[PDB]
Amino acid sequence: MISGSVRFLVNLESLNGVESIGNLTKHRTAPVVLKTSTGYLVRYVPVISGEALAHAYQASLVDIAKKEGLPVGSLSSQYEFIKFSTDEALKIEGIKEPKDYNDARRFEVEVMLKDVIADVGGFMYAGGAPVRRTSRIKLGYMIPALRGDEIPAQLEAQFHVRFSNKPVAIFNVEVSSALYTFSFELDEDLIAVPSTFGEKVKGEEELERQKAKRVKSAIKALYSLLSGNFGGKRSRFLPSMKLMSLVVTKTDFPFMPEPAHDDDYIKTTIMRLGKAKGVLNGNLAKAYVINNEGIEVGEGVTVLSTVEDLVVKLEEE
Amino acid sequence: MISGSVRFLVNLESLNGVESIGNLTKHRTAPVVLKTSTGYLVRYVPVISGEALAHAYQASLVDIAKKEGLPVGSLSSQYEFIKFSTDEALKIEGIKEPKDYNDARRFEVEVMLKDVIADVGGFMYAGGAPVRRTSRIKLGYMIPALRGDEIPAQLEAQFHVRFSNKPVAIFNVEVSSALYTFSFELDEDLIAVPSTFGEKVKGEEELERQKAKRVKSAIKALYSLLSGNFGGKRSRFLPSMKLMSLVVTKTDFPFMPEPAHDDDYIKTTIMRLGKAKGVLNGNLAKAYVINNEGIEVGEGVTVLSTVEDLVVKLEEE
Amino acid sequence: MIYSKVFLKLHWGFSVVKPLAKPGFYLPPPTTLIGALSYGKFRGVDNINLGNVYGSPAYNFRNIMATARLESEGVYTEDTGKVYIPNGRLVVVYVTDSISKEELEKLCWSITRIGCKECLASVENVEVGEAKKVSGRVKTRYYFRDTVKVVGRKEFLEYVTFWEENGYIWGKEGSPVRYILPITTYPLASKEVEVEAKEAYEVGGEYVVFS
DNA sequence: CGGGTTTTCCT
Repeated sequence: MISGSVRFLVNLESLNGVESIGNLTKHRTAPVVLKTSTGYLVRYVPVISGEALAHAYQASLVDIAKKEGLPVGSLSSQYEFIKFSTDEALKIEGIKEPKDYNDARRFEVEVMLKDVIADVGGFMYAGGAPVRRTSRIKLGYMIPALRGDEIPAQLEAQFHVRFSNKPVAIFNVEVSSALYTFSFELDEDLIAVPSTFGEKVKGEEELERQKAKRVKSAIKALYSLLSGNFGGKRSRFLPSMKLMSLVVTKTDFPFMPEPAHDDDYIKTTIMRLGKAKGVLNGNLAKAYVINNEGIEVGEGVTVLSTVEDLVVKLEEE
Repeated sequence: MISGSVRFLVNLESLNGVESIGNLTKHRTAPVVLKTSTGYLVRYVPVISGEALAHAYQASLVDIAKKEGLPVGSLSSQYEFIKFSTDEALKIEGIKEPKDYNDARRFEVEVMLKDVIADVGGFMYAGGAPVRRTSRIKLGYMIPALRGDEIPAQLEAQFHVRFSNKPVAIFNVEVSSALYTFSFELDEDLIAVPSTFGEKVKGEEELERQKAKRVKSAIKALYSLLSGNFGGKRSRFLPSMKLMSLVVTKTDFPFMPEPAHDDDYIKTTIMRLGKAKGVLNGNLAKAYVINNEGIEVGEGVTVLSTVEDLVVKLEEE
Repeated sequence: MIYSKVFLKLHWGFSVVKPLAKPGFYLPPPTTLIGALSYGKFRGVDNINLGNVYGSPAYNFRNIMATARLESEGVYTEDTGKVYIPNGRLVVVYVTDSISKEELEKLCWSITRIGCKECLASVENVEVGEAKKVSGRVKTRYYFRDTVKVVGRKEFLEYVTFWEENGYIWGKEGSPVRYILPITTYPLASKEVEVEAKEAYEVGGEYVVFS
């Protein structure tokens, strides 16, 4: 598997809006409790949801996949990720619905072969015989680091006007600037593998042949997220991102690193990686770290400089 | 694509304004999160919005399009970019509203053959069958460089009077001086290309004929932004501008150069460009640099002298 | 009867929506904890033939006792109910006898999320041991069933409705069981409550009450 | 050593 914790710095930003009130567009915020000597304070802090990141990742994967000739669904060629959910979706693509429970695996293989996104992204089909497939990529909310006794995040309202020669023209937009952190998980070992018990159905050999290419494409799609091509309102409110700290761990067993909420979260995850490998009888365990804010690292870790090096090293192994 | 990062130095400036209090006219300000040796801090700093830059760019595009014989819409001929949002604009221009979803492509092509501004800068129509077209040029707020521990910017208020022979006449104006930075993105591979999915509609042949001229005009329109013809209050508060550093990159794949916040942001973006071309299986990657402050550049980079040479080189390729 | 303790560090919080407007729960139900435990062995499969119907790859761990409690402060917010408690700590206690200590420890080191995909949760430390059964008056922090009597002052008690393992099969609703939570509604925290009970396992001083 | 800024406007 691949696990990662990443720390970002963003300025003059509005990527995730919410329900509009009057003539105002509001940012997405969540409540947090901060501890003080006097007591506790409740503060509202901007956040970015976990769905925009998934949409950006899926779009990048579609763009990369169509270049290498891998199959892509008809409705997913257009950036409309409904997937093969209801009968109307199946009608356009041209797949017969599953007959019964015993035939579910065949339907899963057919869907998996007719669309890469339905494989990596996962799908759910509602009906008499539902079929399930959990996503291979796990992403969490982007929340600024609650480090120390101060929250480094702000949120202001800006006033904008449209000019006209015959007045008879005003709107407001919320802008922010925070220090974001998020973590993610990916399991390249389960790519191109069906997820239902039964007997092998004709057509799995094509999946075995396409496994390597699908894994390579899925790994390549992480470059977009780690480079900052997510969110909205980029036409006039293009943000200004920057990378500060990054820890990525590759293993052969379940594991995740510490959240990037403390100033020292690499030493802890290295020690816990050592202990987990010791206890779970693992064989492979590698850690790559990119450091730009000068925090303590530890020993026994390869130090990179950019994200392209990280992607190359991830693909090689 | 064409992606750029630009650094400007402005003195005694008042280009973007906000609501007024009493006899005082205020300058737009925003909060920024900055990293110092003692941690992370929040500051309030003057900024210039991105919609002013978009307005300047679109006005220059209107001028060039009228000069070169390309069609320009009736309302947009006067510098009023309501585009085709409301029904009154449609009635003035003389275009029938779409009937159903299948008619959306017809409406988009019809609007797109009358105004180059709607084609390049996108538009939106809300109704029974909404139609969207994302802008093909992307801008952001103009922020001063967040380098070191001290922000190089200052803001103050100034006193002014109006003379009269019969007293019965005093106002204040905020004026700023700073080192601004901003970045931009322009994808010319989608100009003069319909975006709504559907069938072929008569009139696309004319778009194919005019594509080359539209791309040429869109590239030419960047001279205004790269020169400094933007902002208001230029009749009595004409600013003193001077370019310091510029990096422009031409690629065949998505890419974003580093923000112009650190003194070393030209070497880093060139190294990243090389590695990204290596990893994403690209086929074209060129970089152009304008340097006037004697900072590190690198090796094997085309070095220009002015902005006109850059515009000519962009046009020729 | 063996027991194990696990300490989890949460990333942003957890979210489980009530069955049947989408309000959420305050603390994860035992079904979620049992599923998180079972993830360590059944990773990669989403449908197993139970014998009559495909219901879940978790209908086999249904006889493992589990409880959990908070150790920090958080807020419940509807904006799809969520419980924000970033960088918090969750302490989970597993009591069972089906498998030996080695298997339970191996499965305990293999927990990745609680609830939905976004609710990732790291693991910091585990403990394994043998528990003892008592029936005297004890003080506890973990939530228990409705039928358990109470001796102290009713000031920090809330009522919730959970489901049995019968709900593990799709197209079927689990039985409703009442539960009592010793939690302060705003801000979220945990408080100690004294109970008499009949069965309570000592897992290191923090007695766990089951009936 | 005496002397230490006077008005008329403040959107």
